[PDB]
Amino acid sequence: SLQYILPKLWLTRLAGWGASKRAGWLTKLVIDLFVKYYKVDMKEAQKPDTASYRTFNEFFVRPLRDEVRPIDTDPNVLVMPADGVISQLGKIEEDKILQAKGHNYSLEALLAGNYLMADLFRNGTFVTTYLSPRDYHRVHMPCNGILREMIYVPGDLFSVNHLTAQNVPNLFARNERVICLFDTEFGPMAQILVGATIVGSIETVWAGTITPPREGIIKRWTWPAGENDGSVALLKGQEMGRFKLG
Amino acid sequence: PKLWLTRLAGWGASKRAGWLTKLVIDLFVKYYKVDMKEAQKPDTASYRTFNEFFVRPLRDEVRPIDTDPNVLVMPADGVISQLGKIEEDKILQAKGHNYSLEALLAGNYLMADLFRNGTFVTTYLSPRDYHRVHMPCNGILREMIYVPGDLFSVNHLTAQNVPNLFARNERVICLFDTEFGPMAQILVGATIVGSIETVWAGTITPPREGIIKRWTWPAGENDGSVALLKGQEMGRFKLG
Amino acid sequence: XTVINLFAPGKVNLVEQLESLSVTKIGQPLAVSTGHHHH
Amino acid sequence: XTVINLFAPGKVNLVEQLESLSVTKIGQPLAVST
Repeated sequence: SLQYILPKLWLTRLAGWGASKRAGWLTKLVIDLFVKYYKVDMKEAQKPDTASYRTFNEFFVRPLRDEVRPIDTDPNVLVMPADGVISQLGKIEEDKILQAKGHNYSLEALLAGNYLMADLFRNGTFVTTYLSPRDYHRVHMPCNGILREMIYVPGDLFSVNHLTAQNVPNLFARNERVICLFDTEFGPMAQILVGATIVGSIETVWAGTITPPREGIIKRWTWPAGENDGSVALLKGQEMGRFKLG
Repeated sequence: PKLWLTRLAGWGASKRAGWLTKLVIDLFVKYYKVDMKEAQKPDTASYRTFNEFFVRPLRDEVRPIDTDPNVLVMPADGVISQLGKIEEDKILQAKGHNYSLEALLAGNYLMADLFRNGTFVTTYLSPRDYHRVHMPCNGILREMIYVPGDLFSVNHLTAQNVPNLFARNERVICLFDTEFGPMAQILVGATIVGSIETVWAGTITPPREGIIKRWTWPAGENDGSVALLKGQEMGRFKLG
Repeated sequence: XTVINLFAPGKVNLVEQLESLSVTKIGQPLAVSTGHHHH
Repeated sequence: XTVINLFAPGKVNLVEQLESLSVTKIGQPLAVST
């Protein structure tokens, strides 16, 4: 693995520069090569014409047709927040979360040493969903929630995939990420957006782009309980954030 | 490429290379003007590795500890970078660079709130200086936090120009109970001199596992408590 | 990339069919509440 | 490298002589209790 050798931050900035430029034919060419190599179902997209996208990023963050992702309306059901495949899921064994066969990671490591937040989730349940490059790169709410806390965590830009997940220790605990904590009818609920090499930009609908820039410090925002003025509520199935290049 | 250069220097500084070791130590002592008269072993030949020399002990007599129990004493040889009042959350780095108390403590809002409107002292250790760090006063160790970070150079130049330098560089935060309330002593690493130790835990870094780790200890009363005395060695910096 | 969810102890049961490499689509069932809600 | 101390509000006064680039030893006075 050139995972420890490669200058992952400069490659990510290069892709971000690239993916942000409005280059007509070269933009449609890279989008078209991309759609071919990765097998993107453009029939699911709101705009299936690869010509409709001013920049590569506009395409990466492309919206879907509403009807092709029906939201389970049963209020007893929490729904999947992202297109892709499950990496691992199940019980949080005290503090231990499963990364892969014979790689555990700390709940407190994942939450950037936040022992109070970790305490909410000790012996709870986790789900880790992997977004492949072909998949839709916006993230939706699993259920209704009031946003209470958001924490930006500086980190590495390791690649995320079956290979690195199986071989890089503490991958999700050391990669740049945004922790979002909501109050729900199911108690406290964390939804964590973990960046990777190239696809390193994280946004939320309430804050815009969190990263870049990369200022190298932990930043914490809080919001009040649902009752109060200035509270931010989201519904099951509603967009909360996305990943783009840069 | 600051991490690989730091590993290179650590490999270098750890090797027992007789004449090449004494040569680099001798060039070092000359260029930086090291007072070897203050050293326990003034003979540059006495040091098996460069690191043994970097972390060299001083003569017992030469750092007298002020005996007044209402005096807190300096914890490290070097020069004051900045010191004074913590303006709510804001700590002064240099002319037109402030940094957050919460940023420095890796988002630890409870610890930060103990020190809001408190006092800070930032001590710079130049390469010529003794590189062990001593207690400013008696304390019970309650909390230690390792914080992953960059390996920016620390000096007047970078302090004057790199935003949030001490809040983004790899470091070890140590929190004690004292007769003067809570007291934090923070060891911030840099390019080349990037290895941090404490007397109670050994080398914290390297290795660099990329995650925040937190250790706690009980209050002084309870069994398994760790106490240190004013002037006692608590930690050090070496290359690697 | 990746998205990680944390839920509190005894609050939800994950759909039993789901495993490593199971396909995910926005809106599909992920878990059922351990306590009964009604529309 | 660098060493940062934090003390609680109104618990110590720094010796007034100390300023940016002041020389430090290991026993020399840093602050006095209030």
